[PDB]
Amino acid sequence: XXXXXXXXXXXXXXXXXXXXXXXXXXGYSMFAVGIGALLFGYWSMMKWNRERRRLQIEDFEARIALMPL
Amino acid sequence: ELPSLEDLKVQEVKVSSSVLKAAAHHYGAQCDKPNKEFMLCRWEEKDPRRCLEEG
Repeated sequence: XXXXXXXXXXXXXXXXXXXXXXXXXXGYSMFAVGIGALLFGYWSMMKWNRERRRLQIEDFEARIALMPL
Repeated sequence: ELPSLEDLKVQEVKVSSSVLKAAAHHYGAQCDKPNKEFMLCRWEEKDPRRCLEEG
């Protein structure tokens, strides 16, 4: 009996298949989150600066109140 | 120059350490009449030699 190297292909490994595809981001939907984070960013920040004004006037009031200084 | 007397004004000046005075802003509301009259004297007459009596 002769024994040589046997042939096997099975699945053929798929000859040239695309793996690159669009994922997560679509296009217009990313701008809704992108610019949406900006509008949420300013509104949250400016409310803190209005709360800073409560401290600001109260800080300068200490100088006016102190005349024996 | 003609400076003020060695006895000067105010016996035992200041309460204690700083920040303690800055902690209370109620000093503006209570006792304002002596503070404002000293302020009114000093901006009208810049010399400390004249408005020391109010101080």
